[PDB]
Amino acid sequence: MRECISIHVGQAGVQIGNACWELYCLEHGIQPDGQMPDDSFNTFFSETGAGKHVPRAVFVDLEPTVVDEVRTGTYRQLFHPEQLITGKEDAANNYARGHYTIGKEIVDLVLDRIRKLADLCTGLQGFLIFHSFGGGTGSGFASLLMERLSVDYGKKSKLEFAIYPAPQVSTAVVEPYNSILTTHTTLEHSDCAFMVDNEAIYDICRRNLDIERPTYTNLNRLIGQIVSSITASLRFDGALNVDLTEFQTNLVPYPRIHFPLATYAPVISAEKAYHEQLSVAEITNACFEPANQMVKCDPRHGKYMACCMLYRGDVVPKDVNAAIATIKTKRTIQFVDWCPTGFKVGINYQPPTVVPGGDLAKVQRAVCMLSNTTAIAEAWARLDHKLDLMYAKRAFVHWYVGEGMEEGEFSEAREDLAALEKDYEEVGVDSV
Amino acid sequence: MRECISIHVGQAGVQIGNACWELYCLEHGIQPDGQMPDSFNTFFSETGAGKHVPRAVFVDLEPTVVDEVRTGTYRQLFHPEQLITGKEDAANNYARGHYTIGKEIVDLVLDRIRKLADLCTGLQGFLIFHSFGGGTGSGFASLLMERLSVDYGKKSKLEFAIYPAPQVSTAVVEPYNSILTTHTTLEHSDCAFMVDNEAIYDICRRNLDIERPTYTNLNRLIGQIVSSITASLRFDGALNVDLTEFQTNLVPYPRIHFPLATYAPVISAEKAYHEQLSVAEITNACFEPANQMVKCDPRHGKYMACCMLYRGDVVPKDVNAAIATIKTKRTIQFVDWCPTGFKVGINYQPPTVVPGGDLAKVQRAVCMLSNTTAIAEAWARLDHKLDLMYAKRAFVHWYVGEGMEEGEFSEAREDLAALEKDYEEVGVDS
Amino acid sequence: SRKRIQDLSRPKKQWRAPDRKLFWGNQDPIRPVSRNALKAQMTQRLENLAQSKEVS
Amino acid sequence: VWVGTWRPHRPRGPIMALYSSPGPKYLIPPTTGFVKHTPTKLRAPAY
Amino acid sequence: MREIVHLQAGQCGNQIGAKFWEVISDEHGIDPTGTYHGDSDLQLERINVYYNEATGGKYVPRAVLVDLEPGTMDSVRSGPFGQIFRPDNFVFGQSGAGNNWAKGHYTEGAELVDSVLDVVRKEAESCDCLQGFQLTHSLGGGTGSGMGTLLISKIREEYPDRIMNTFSVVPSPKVSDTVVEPYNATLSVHQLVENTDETYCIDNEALYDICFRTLKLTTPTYGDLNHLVSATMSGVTTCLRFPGQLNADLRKLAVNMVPFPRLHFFMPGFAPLTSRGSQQYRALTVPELTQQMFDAKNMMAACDPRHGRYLTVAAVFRGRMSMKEVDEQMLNVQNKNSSYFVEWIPNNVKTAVCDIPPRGLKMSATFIGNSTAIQELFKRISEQFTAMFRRKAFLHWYTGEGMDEMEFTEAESNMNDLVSEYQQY
Amino acid sequence: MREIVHLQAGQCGNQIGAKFWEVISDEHGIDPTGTYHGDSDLQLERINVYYNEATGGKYVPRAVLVDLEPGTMDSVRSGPFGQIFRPDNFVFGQSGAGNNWAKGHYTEGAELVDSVLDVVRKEAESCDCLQGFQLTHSLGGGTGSGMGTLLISKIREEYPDRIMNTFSVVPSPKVSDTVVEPYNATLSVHQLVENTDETYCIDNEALYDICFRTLKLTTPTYGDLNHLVSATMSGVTTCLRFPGQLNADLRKLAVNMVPFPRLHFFMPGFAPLTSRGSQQYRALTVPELTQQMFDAKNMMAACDPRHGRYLTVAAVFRGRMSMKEVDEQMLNVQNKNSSYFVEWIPNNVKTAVCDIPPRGLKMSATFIGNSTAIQELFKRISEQFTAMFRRKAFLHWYTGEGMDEMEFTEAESNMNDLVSEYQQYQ
Ligand SMILES: Nc1nc2c(ncn2[C@@H]2O[C@H](COP(=O)(O)OP(=O)(O)OP(=O)(O)O)[C@@H](O)[C@H]2O)c(=O)[nH]1
Ligand SMILES: Nc1nc2c(ncn2[C@@H]2O[C@H](COP(=O)(O)OP(=O)(O)OP(=O)(O)O)[C@@H](O)[C@H]2O)c(=O)[nH]1
Ligand SMILES: Nc1nc2c(ncn2[C@@H]2O[C@H](COP(=O)(O)OP(=O)(O)O)[C@@H](O)[C@H]2O)c(=O)[nH]1
Ligand SMILES: Nc1nc2c(ncn2[C@@H]2O[C@H](COP(=O)(O)OP(=O)(O)O)[C@@H](O)[C@H]2O)c(=O)[nH]1
Ligand SMILES: [Mg+2]
Ligand SMILES: [Mg+2]
Repeated sequence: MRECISIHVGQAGVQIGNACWELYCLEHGIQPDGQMPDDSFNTFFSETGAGKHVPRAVFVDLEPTVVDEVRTGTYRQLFHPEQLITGKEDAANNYARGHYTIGKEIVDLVLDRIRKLADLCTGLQGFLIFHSFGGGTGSGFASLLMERLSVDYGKKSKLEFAIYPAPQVSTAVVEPYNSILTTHTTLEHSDCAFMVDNEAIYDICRRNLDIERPTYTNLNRLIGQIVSSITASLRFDGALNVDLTEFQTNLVPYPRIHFPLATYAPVISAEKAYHEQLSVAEITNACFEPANQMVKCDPRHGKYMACCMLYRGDVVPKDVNAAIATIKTKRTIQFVDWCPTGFKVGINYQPPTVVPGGDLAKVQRAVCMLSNTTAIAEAWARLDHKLDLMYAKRAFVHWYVGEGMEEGEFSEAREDLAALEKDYEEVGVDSV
Repeated sequence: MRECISIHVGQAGVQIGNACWELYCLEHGIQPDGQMPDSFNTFFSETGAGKHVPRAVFVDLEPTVVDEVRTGTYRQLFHPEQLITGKEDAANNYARGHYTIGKEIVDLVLDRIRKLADLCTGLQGFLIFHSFGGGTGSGFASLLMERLSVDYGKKSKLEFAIYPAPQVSTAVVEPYNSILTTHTTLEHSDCAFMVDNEAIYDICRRNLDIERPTYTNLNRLIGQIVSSITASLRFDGALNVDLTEFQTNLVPYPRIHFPLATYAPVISAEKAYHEQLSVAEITNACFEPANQMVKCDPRHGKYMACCMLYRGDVVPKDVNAAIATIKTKRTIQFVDWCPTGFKVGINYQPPTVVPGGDLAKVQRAVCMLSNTTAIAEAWARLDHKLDLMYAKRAFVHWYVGEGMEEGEFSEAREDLAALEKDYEEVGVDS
Repeated sequence: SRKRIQDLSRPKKQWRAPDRKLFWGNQDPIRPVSRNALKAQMTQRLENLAQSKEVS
Repeated sequence: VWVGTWRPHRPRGPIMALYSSPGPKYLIPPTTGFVKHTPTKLRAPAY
Repeated sequence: MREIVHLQAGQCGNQIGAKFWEVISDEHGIDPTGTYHGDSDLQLERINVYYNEATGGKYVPRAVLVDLEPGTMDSVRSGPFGQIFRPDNFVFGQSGAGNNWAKGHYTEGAELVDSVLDVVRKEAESCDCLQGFQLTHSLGGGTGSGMGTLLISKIREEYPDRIMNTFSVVPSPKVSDTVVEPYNATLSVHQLVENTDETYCIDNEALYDICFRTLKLTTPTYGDLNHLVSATMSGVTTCLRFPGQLNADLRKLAVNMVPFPRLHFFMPGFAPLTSRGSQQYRALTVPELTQQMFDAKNMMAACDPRHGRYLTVAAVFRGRMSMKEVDEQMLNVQNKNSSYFVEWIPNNVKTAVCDIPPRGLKMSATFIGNSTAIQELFKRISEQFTAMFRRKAFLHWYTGEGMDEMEFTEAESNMNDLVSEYQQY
Repeated sequence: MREIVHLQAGQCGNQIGAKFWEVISDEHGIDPTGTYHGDSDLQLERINVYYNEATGGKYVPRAVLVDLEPGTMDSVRSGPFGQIFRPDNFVFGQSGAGNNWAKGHYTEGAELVDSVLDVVRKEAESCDCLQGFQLTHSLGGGTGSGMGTLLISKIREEYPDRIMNTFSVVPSPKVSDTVVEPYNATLSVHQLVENTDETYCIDNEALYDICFRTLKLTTPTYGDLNHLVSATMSGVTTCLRFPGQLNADLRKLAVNMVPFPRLHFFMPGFAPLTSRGSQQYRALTVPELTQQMFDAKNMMAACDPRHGRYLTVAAVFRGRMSMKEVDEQMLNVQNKNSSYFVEWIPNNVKTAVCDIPPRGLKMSATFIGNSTAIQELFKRISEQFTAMFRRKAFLHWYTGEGMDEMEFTEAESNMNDLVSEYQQYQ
């Protein structure tokens, strides 16, 4: 009826899933070791006749070094032993190897696990791809799995929660090669792509939250929390329910323009909101800050075209439109002329949970703002600049063509990204 | 529904706000922790548990004052975001105050001001606490209120700033930079009170029996007048006056907007168990030449518009006789173009006393607000003291080395001469 | 000296443009349509933004 | 609006309640690196 | 003996009909168990209009519960008055349409219609005579605006003469709730004009203004908002269920109200609306009811009476009053502000007086109006549609599931003709 | 059945008219809750001249409580008679008034005037027969002086034949609690001269002199000032409520009082005033009121009546007195002061004898006088105006908010015309 399948792959995806299933077990009465000490757990969990609940996700990786700790640690009691797919050799920051030579082979088990996970669920709703844009297993293997899922399942919805290279913070050097070369594959066979990066989450954890020296667990728990409200209405009753398939006909005006942002406003420490009243009119007004975004873009130079607000917990349905109307009256948030309506509202009846002892503060309100803007077009200009400076002398092409395929796909990047850059300019031109 | 926003810029404003935000805590009933053991809304918002939020922002570029405030007994009262520190001092420079280091931190203090103004419904004005001498209170507050004007518009701004005292000072460049401070005042400010330091010393030497006065007594005596301004805003009374007409009934012309301040019954606690003051002489206790908070003699100019806010057990019968006998004498002189002269304000709350303090428990207490033509001399001497330094181009190299120009000084001298001409022209009779 | 009196009598200069006065219970929008996207806009040649079918 | 003999009276000047706080408009400097840091973080050393 | 069958589709229609079946079970005295617990007779001799019988004194409502998203089924089933509905009319889809008209009408919404027409026909074949078709939905949703229009097209193509009633909510002018509101709003009700004969436009910002500045509620929720609509819903069909001195049924609320088959758009109302802080300071009389009936503060639509000119007015009164002060007050309404009424119709009001006022109050009224200011709403909807249409802004979700470019142009042409013919009169 | 609608604008107006309902509800024996607990039955017959009805026998007055600041509704609702009004009859604002003309007339007040005519038409259309409108305000501020003067224009054109009973507190020659009083007086009584039909000019200075000198208060509070005004306030409309040997309604106190449409400014009063310790010393007789009635030291306006003549004189006698006396003494005072009455009007005095006096007194009186001596008040207001206009003292504060220069000139011209007509017929 209302089940969904989320695919975790790479390292960023598997660590995000490691943090996310903590929250998924905490929302319901499911213990971390599977059992319980009600039909709202069918979206993420299946039921076995002995009381064991089995998750509906997959953990696939070409290295064993990060799936071993799941297979040996706190959560080896939860996940399916054959869904814990491990590889042999790393893709090693290479699109070509993990797309053509080693990533081509192991999908005969990945797709089989996806099939057996899909034969339990009756009303399947969509796919949540959890990977990263700048690796070999994240950007090459998940891309090929997305090709195969698109050519097999047809018109099922596909969503991407992926790690985007920050303008300054970047741990690898082959990022623009296997990041842009994924975008030939994404926008043809995708419906939305909720990008995040790592610098903006550092800024949020540092300034809004007050944690110093943050490990990856803080970022991954924030990611799990913002994707916890994207499927809030699929499992929890609410006054204004917004299911999964009506996200795309609200966020996507054009099939090319399906690259939205993401924002979770009530992210704050325990001893900061204790000196605060957290009214509705000052939470959704904080979703529109440039300092609250999970991707480094400036919405002051961007032009909003679609929006969605997915409220949680004790939200009065009256102050929501009173908070939207004052936004409409202010001139700091400008829309395009061909969208005179703008907004979309969803209200739920469940407060956001907090991990016990975690950095987040307990509240009974939660706002997730999803919107696509023309300011994302600058996030592609910098990667195009990087590829133009790096491919000009054929920097790292020998590691790519050494798997057996030509460099023509690198030459296919410039016309495709030039079209994606100039049509974004075209759809934001005023009426003249 | 009667909100006021308080900004404390520089040390000379934060050190006064320290006294003000304990006086306001005692006036209502909030232990400095912030919790409680319905008219407090004009300085406090609420939480679910019950703490109260001071609607004030504490900003300076030196982290010393806010750091010792954070370690004190106000850590629970305040939010860690109104306590905005800085890395490096404004270094006694009008240039450095708002151009290199002070240019950037505006985008954080204004964002916090914006978050403060959204939680209130009846915001009226701005309570900026600064000084005319240094660089943080004179340069940063300059540009800050300058773009407050483009941020809000007709919402009034009330600075409570101190003056260079006419024969004592601490900094040497005080007249060199105080003139440059007022280049933003007469177009982005409507009423800025002038309360210097030397006259408070004379007041606490004569009217009080106290010896070796510290800055604390001056801050408390200023904060008493500041709290008496918002007396009718918080409480009930016969003649309720707020900030909106305070803009109008006190200021005749847009440039002529620098009035005085005077608190009459500052009588020692040791002399308080014998005498009980009355209205007919507490009105004369405001107009004495030795009872005021700026070292300027009032005979040097004719009065323009007076405003007295009587607080406590005051009946409006005898304030009439007080103004009537004020009009009769000769030393108190008004202008010919103001037959009406005055403005009467009456409240129902006597002033609060502070434990371990200096002031006494009096019944009636009048706060006097007035602008006079005598302050033209208080600008004329600061002008001449800048002219003596500028004749040899004394400290110019410490200002043009940061981003200002001599071409800015060439547009800077003549406006204060124009202001002297304005005061001289408005002082004459027709 | 009278011209100086006229000079002080000039009131002031404003900075914030006043916000828009809105009326409720009417069928008017908050942000007006610019009337050039109404019936003056024309589509472009590369506006091939149609529905992407299944695979073939 | 005037679709008869009745019309609404028009105020001649702006209302003081219109002059409200502008929303999200200020960019607040980042907290990563050296090119632009807030003076509220203890900065990390460059080398 | 004289029945009305109720239908609802979508979250909006379902959660309005839930409050409807609460309030009209309360007027007739039916507990959520399903027995009879009223303490009169006049609420029991005409109960078959909205209910059926069962063994042991079980009163089963006559409603049809449909939605392509089954999420609201569990909410209305596990609500307060959710255990009276029979478990066979609960037909649901598995894949929600989700604010797309094509999924609600053509390719998925039409596949569940063969299951809902069976239940509608089975309900309509157990009544002595049919008079109305009551539909509640949303005008710019996906399943409410998609398959409700298909359902009423099928009903009108099979039952030709029976009057049908939509109680639908329309998109608000100030705040927007969906980006595809103009597309569904324009393209679904250009099959409302050529099919229906009595429709009721309800806004949501006007209901909020009623709850805030008239009822004076600090926390007005949706459960307290659909009761306000359900009051007018129950008040329109009052003379069918209770006796009175001037009895008007729904058919006589059509000839006196609809002069032309296109101009049939009505804005509902409910008179005795006041806060409990001034309930005792007023006296519940006919003059204040007829004063507040023709006020902008007691209407469910954001169209002022100023913008146009009233064509027909209906006003159903309940309680024990006399009729000449009622008729005299209607005359003073017509004569005082005669610039807001049409000259070419002499009498512009229709009055009906019942005998049983609702519980609690001693009298009540229900206001239904026809005016040439509803065209201002369609002007705004056509404005938004033409702004979003020519850039092909959201036609991607339409043209890939059996659409055409020219169909939108036909809908906009019909809307322009409707606004022109409203202006002409 | 003959109804009067009450309006109060500004906190001064709301204070002077809030106590006005205390002397009426106690006159009709109405609880502060609203119920009836009196002893007589004559005071209940004509109670639909000021009040309305409610189920269960509660009585709610008609009133349009109007202000620009919400700082009054926490006080007048919490006063002695706060529970008697109607919550839907309250009209408020958000921003401050500022005591200026622009925020009562053009910018803030012009927003609020559409929502005050809603409740004016709420009350004025639920009555049987309407006489006119009752309004309390001042002449030296921004709310009552400006916005109420806008409100008389927004009411007058809707009801062209009814009467406008305004009640003005005029700035005093020696005491002023506002610095922009001459501006707000000239701008008000420029337009007040051609809409309302009778204005009762009241000075705080003369009324304070009455309180200090006649009935011997040492400490006069504002409530004891408003009570003395409210006695006259309720003394004018006493023929609408109680029987009398010589009835004279509000319209009869409008025809006989003005000889020309623009000379309609009245000096009020109240005769039987005595000290606290001398109430039970003797019975009050009719020859000892006219001496208290026709003296300069009883007048509520600071203009000395002996600096001019009297055009039309009123005497609303309340109590059980004879009629030969209350005409013989009027003849005697007409013959006694010939130079204080005009020559071309033969009878200069109107008498109206009611029956019911207020509670606490077995007899009472009320004086309304239209004398030429009030031209002294306009002259000093004009001179105080031109003192601030030869040099444009506060024109900075008006001209920046829609005001323009020469309407002050034409308002001063209008004052000069009013002075010349008031002197010309003397
Ligand atoms: N925020 C966040 N980012 C992560 C995390 N783990 C990995 N990343 C990001 O992933 C990027 C590396 O790309 P990956 O896709 O993980 O590379 P891979 O999966 O190891 O595949 P290969 O590079 O071929 O070995 C880094 O730049 C990180 O920014 C995580 O736990 N949290
Ligand atoms: N009343 C009072 N005055 C003070 C206090 N501290 C300093 N002052 C006065 O302020 C003057 C110094 O100029 P300021 O504007 O305060 O200097 P600043 O605020 O530290 O700004 P910078 O020097 O640039 O850091 C001195 O002449 C003192 O008279 C105080 O705590 N209370
Ligand atoms: N005013 C009001 N509107 C409602 C209520 N419930 C739902 N809505 C409206 O209904 C619309 C959603 O329609 P929906 O039921 O989702 O259409 P569907 O997807 O085809 O079933 C939204 O635009 C809301 O404005 C309610 O209780 N009051
Ligand atoms: N006599 C008298 N005068 C009053 C009373 N209350 C206020 N005033 C006068 O009202 C004047 C101020 O008018 P104000 O209320 O500020 O005008 P507004 O604010 O525009 O309504 C002062 O000069 C006072 O003398 C009162 O109870 N009695
Ligand atoms: Mg890897
Ligand atoms: Mg300093």
